[PDB]
Amino acid sequence: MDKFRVYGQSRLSGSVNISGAKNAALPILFAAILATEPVKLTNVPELKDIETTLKILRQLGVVVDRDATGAVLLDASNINHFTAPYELVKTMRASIWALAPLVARFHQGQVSLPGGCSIGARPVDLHISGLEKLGADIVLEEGYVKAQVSDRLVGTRIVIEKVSVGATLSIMMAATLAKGTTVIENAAREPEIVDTADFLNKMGAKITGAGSAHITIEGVERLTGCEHSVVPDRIETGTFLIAAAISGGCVVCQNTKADTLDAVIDKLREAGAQVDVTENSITLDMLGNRPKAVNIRTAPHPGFPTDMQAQFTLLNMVAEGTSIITETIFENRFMHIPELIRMGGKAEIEGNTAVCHGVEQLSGTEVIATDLRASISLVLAGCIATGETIVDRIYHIDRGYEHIEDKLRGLGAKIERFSG
Ligand SMILES: CC(=O)N[C@H]1[C@@H](OP(=O)(O)OP(=O)(O)OC[C@H]2O[C@@H](n3ccc(=O)[nH]c3=O)[C@H](O)[C@@H]2O)O[C@H](CO)[C@@H](O)[C@@H]1O[C@H](C)C(=O)O
Repeated sequence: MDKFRVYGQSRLSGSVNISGAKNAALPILFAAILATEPVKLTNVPELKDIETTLKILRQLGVVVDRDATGAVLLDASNINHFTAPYELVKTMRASIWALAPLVARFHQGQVSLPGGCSIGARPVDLHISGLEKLGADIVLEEGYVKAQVSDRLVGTRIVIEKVSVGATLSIMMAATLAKGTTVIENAAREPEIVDTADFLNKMGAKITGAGSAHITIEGVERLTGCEHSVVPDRIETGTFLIAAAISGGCVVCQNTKADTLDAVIDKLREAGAQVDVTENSITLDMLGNRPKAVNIRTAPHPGFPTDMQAQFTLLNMVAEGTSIITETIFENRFMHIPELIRMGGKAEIEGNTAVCHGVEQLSGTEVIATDLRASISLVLAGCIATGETIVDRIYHIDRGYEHIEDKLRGLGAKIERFSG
């Protein structure tokens, strides 16, 4: 069981390279099940989720590997198995995305129904419902969601009653091969959705409206292939900007996308940070100042993203003043707070809200990670706390961040990966 040993009390400053969005790469990799010709993906981060996805793809008959340039070369021309097995799906519920394309292209597909997840209730009822609207027959047999359709799917109007990134993507993927036109009202607008749609369009799809709540897809018989560079990861960018914001440092993020972080950038500024945005970089200079507490309310894009909530909870815990953090996406995504309280943080939780009271300095001790995106807050806390900090179960961190120790050490942190 790997752990991080972190020695704090150091301002984080310098340059860090942002990688492609983990959550654009994942849906793009599953959407790739639709490609009848070779696919080349660049800027795909090196992290566990990608590896898990590749394992799922390979057992469907997809040949895919990252070559020495770092590019991911994929050939889905001969899929001969149509089941994403329980043993793989249980490790990453996003694999639910394998069902839509399998069903749309091969008219059948089977995926283990995701079970429980720590951060909250996460059913996939909207995905199923949406696929059923396109004409799929779906049953749940022995823990497996089984889909089938006698003929090509049929495009129709679909209003997803809840804003859902995942359901918006399952439906959009399936619609690219449906007959006629599909319309997805109340679609999630996340930048990763825009990227998947762009990726699909490069293969012959016909999607317009991605990024808005109204997506239109004109179905085609089949998709070909393409080369595609994944959109920068806004969450990784946010995380490093916060690294500077919580340590009074100055950080430059390279290869960023200007407009995917407005909510986050506005809050950093509200917190007292000076942030400079160019077309391909974002620089945050905290000018050696302590942050000013800010309220936070998570919500679907373009609002403040839940994947940046813990990072900002940390900022508030060392800020000056009181703050209210409300999480509306996942009702139980506050696991970091008590771990951060072990370090000296002050916060009270009540339902989906946390009231934090900022302190001057945290102090190191041992804490446990449990959220692949949120737990990064614990590592950052180690960087600015007094003495030593030990973050256990960092394997969670490895699913959502690539070379995190290298990038952090690159900003001046003293972090070593060890075991036992
Ligand atoms: C792989 C990936 O892209 N995962 C991301 C995506 O999860 P997702 O599940 O698809 O997004 P949702 O559908 O927008 O849903 C958010 C809310 O919607 C409810 N809902 C969703 C689908 C459904 O059928 N029924 C239904 O009720 C749901 O229960 C929740 O309350 O969006 C989240 C919010 O931005 C991210 O935190 C999450 O990152 C994670 C950490 C990670 O990288 O591992």
